[PDB]
Amino acid sequence: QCVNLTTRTQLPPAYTNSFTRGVYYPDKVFRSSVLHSTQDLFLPFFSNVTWFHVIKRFDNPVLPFNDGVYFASIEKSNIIRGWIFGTTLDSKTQSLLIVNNATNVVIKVCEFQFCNDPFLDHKNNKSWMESEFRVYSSANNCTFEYVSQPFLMDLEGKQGNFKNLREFVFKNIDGYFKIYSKHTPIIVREPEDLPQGFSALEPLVDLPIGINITRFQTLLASSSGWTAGAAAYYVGYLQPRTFLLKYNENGTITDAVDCALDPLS
Amino acid sequence: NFNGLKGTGVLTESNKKFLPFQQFGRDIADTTDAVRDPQTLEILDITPC
Amino acid sequence: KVSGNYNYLYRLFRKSNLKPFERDISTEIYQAGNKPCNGVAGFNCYFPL
Ligand SMILES: *[C@@H]1O[C@H](CO)[C@@H](O[C@@H]2O[C@H](CO)[C@@H](O)[C@H](O)[C@H]2NC(C)=O)[C@H](O)[C@H]1NC(C)=O
Ligand SMILES: *[C@@H]1O[C@H](CO)[C@@H](O)[C@H](O)[C@H]1NC(C)=O
Ligand SMILES: *[C@@H]1O[C@H](CO)[C@@H](O)[C@H](O)[C@H]1NC(C)=O
Ligand SMILES: *[C@@H]1O[C@H](CO)[C@@H](O)[C@H](O)[C@H]1NC(C)=O
Repeated sequence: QCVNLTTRTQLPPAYTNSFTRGVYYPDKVFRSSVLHSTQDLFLPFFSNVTWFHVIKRFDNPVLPFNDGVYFASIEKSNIIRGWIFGTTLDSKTQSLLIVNNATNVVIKVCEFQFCNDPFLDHKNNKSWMESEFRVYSSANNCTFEYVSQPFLMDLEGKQGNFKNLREFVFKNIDGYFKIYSKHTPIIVREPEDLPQGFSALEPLVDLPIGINITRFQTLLASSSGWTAGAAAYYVGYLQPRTFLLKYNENGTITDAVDCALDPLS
Repeated sequence: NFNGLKGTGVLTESNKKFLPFQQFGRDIADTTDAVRDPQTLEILDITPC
Repeated sequence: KVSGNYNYLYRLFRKSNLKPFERDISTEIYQAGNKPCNGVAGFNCYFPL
């Protein structure tokens, strides 16, 4: 069972110049102190990535999917519970759903049991207790199941001074759905458009299911009452380019530079 | 003969650190010289004659 | 079978060439012209299955 939102006061989507995030390991091999050049799907430097800020008011519209999604979230509260991807149409078509709340990471691919809304009630007035665990009602036929160990999702956190910054990248290539993850532990800086630096994206999981995806929406949690918190996340797209990467003595990616971005590049 | 890798040389113990997803090791010549034994999980270093 | 077999099903009514490793299970009604139609067969109303 699920209950709709209504009275949607959608904030204007902000824009942020993504500095250096998005570089990942192209393949599961090892190199050592050698430069490399690779043509690959990427997010370029200095692109106006879309910033969504969530403060009674919920703002999570459905967004079209095109050539992977680079998603980032700086939070502590553990409101995110998964992602809805595909071409759902009240789940009479094929889609996939993700649940990674507390017990395990489960990925289902089905002509789903469906709700009319992402959340459930949503919540009662003061606390954020979870009830009505079924987020899905009735299906025709299902295709694929996957259950694995839960990821590092600390439950509940202070408003402001967020440390849980997690960057995921979603890639689709001919039925290969590759998800790469990287979480950084602490950021003492207050949430702004500031964070820039060096990072690497270790690979996480690959799914050979072979479906069609055209749009996606997030998953965040019978009364209407809540003391508002703070949530900040970013969504951006990708296109094929070629990158020059510098390795190190240990065997990790230190710096990457675009080739078609600038004449100096 | 490592999973179809048919080669010849001397095998030493490699002190470098790989990753759980990592399985091989290359060089400028793009030929394999650092490998991982499937049964026992240390790292071997390959050097030609 | 000795009297014929009819259990297995298919469809040869698709609009365009699907990309490799694409799954289609839905039974959207096949159309041959710009006239919208559904359900019973006829002109631009042929069932795909
Ligand atoms: C796979 O997904 C694409 C979207 O990425 C869909 O494209 C549709 O193609 C038909 C072909 O005439 C159009 O009529 C639809 O309008 C398209 N959809 C949208 C949302 O615009 C479609 O679901 C799939 N395409 C193929 C070729 O299999
Ligand atoms: C939510 O909206 C859908 C739209 O059709 C409706 O069917 C459903 O009953 C609504 N649920 C609630 C709890 O209002
Ligand atoms: C830069 O951000 C503005 C803000 O609305 C947007 O209109 C524009 O498309 C963005 N440009 C690029 C290249 O992302
Ligand atoms: C909030 O209300 C729901 C019913 O809508 C109830 O199930 C839940 O126990 C209530 N929680 C609190 C903390 O009052």
